[PDB]
Order: sequence, then C-alpha cells, then structure tokens
Amino acid sequence: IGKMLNAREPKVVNGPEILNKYVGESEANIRKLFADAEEEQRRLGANSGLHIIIFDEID
Amino acid sequence: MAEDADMRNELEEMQRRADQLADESLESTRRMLQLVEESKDAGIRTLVM
Repeated sequence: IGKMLNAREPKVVNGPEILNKYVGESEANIRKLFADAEEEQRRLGANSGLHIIIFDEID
Repeated sequence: MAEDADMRNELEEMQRRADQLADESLESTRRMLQLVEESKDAGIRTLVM
C-alpha cells in the first residue's frame, strides 16, 4: 500500500527491537520515527506525502 | 526489570594545546594586521607627495 499511495518510504520496526534497560532510551527510539513526519508537516503544511510507520509486533 | 540505572561518564580532552602560548600566534596575526596598513597608507600618499 505504500507503493499504492506514495509515502516517502516505510521505516519498519519491531517492538521488542526497541527496549532499553535504561529509563530514557525506550521512548526516544519511537519519537525518532515521527520526527521525520513532523518536519515535513510543519514545513509544507497539509499537502505533504505520507510518512508511514509499521510495527512488526507491538503486542 | 523494575530497573533504574542512572549513570555518568567521563571526558577525553582534545589535543592541540601543548602550552597556552599557541594563541600568541593570534597576537602575531594581529601584528601583521598592525604592521601592514601604514605601509600602503604612506606608500600611496608618498606617491602623492
């Protein structure tokens, strides 16, 4: 579907792949996904192409 | 887990400061701003006279 409707690219992640023993490192690896979208959205308003995310397993 | 680790770590200082004097090189390049202008300032007006 990313190919169907063009996003920039998919960045795919697995849930268990981002978990850190240290307190503050387990939330930031998430936010680094959305920053790439936040930039384009604020910059180019509301006609920007999708920044798409996929989680391999969230559960 | 039920784990809290809050930690610290230490620095490795960069090189290029054998002695502070090295910045005196800037005091040199001040001086070759100081010792350059009067050469031409008297050169062209020495041509005037």
